[PDB]
Amino acid sequence: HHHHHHTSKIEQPRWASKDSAAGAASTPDEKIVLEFMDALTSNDAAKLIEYFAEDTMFQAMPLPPAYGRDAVEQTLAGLFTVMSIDAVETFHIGSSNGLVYTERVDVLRALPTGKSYNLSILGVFQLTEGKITGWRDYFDLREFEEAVDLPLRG
Amino acid sequence: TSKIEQPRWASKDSAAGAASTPDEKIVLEFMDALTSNDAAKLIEYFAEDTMFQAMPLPPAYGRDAVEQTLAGLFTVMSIDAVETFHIGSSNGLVYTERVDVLRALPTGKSYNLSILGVFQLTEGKITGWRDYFDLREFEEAVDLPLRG
Ligand SMILES: OC[C@@]1(c2ccccc2)CCN(Cc2ccccc2)C1
Ligand SMILES: OC[C@@]1(c2ccccc2)CCN(Cc2ccccc2)C1
Ligand code: NA
Ligand code: NA
Ligand code: NA
Repeated sequence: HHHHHHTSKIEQPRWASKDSAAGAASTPDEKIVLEFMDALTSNDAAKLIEYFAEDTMFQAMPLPPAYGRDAVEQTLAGLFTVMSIDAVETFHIGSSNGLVYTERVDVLRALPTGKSYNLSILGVFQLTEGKITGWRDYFDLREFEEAVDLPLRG
Repeated sequence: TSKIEQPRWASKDSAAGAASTPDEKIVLEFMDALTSNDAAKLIEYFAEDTMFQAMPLPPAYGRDAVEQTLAGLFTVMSIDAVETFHIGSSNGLVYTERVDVLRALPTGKSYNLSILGVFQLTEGKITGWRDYFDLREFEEAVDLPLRG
């Protein structure tokens, strides 16, 4: 898809489905999640938190989880203090039992160093009545930190 | 090993960890087979046109490379247990949110590693398997580097 950020470029993985529909939404829950992926490039925790239920949680799995909407917003705002989401490409999206799975590459740029990295992520979303009750992203933190020279554990 | 606790964030939908399709059933059977630590048993599940990647490490393409890459992991690690909290699927992809209890043979240490994986199935055979997780957290937990 077009990322409207000319300094970024995402290559198609050899293993990624070529089908137009592979990363296209087939259900209402998948559509809301792709809408949320599109919103991530705002880098605005106060806009993004509107997608979440009060009883919710967030975890970038190499780092500790945040429970409840206030903590999720605070945690997302903290990440946006040091990183910009420049682009998101979702190669595969699927869903079952109220969970949505996204296999993606996020182009992330470390604001303190100016360096960016194309990060392989597999994430899961739990939705209750169209609102996010859980979001967990799985990926390797070290390879990101080393590419952008930004340790994130503390 | 001791019982693997359900995470606080796990779904309480009683079907979340159950297979709903024949492909999901195959993937759960494959998860059961992992504790064999036996690449020759595991490769029976794979198509000739296939791939495997533990995402922090380089991929293996084709059934022969996949078997040899899994056998190589088994030279240093035992899979002592696998607990699949969530399984779902769409469009021939099966997703598994899991904890794998992995033990490093050189150190004897074990860690309950959080993993999200995707499997591609064609005609009941695995044509792709990619696991996403934090490699450093595992390496530091069991005192076993896997990426120099
Ligand atoms: O794009 C959404 C994520 C994100 C990135 C940047 C700012 C907010 C949110 C959530 C988890 N994802 C992985 C990640 C977390 C922490 C550090 C590095 C990677 C990326
Ligand atoms: O349990 C199946 C996996 C596995 C583990 C151990 C031996 C063979 C296979 C497949 C890759 N998975 C990710 C992984 C790779 C290397 C180190 C830690 C995690 C785990
Ligand atoms: Na689709
Ligand atoms: Na299920
Ligand atoms: Na589905």
